[PDB]
Amino acid sequence: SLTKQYLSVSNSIDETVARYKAQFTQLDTMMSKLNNTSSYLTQQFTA
Amino acid sequence: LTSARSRIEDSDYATEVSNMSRAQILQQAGTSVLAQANQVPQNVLSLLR
Repeated sequence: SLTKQYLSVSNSIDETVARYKAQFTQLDTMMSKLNNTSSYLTQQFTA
Repeated sequence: LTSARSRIEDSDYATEVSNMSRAQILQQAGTSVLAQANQVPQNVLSLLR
């Protein structure tokens, strides 16, 4: 049962890492589109 | 149940943040354009002169 429990929790912690990495992949997507939006502000004040 | 609650209740940044983007972009563009409108009747007046 110990072996079973450890194996069951291993992949769980790994996919928790994956989920946080997903939140932060999209965080970087949002910083990237925010850089794109800063470039938009660039065109806007060039206006 | 916690998973179900989370999926019903939680918000996705991958959408809300770009919503904020579009909105504030529109805010700044709106400010600039609003500034522009005032010049129009100023030109009208200069013409009147």
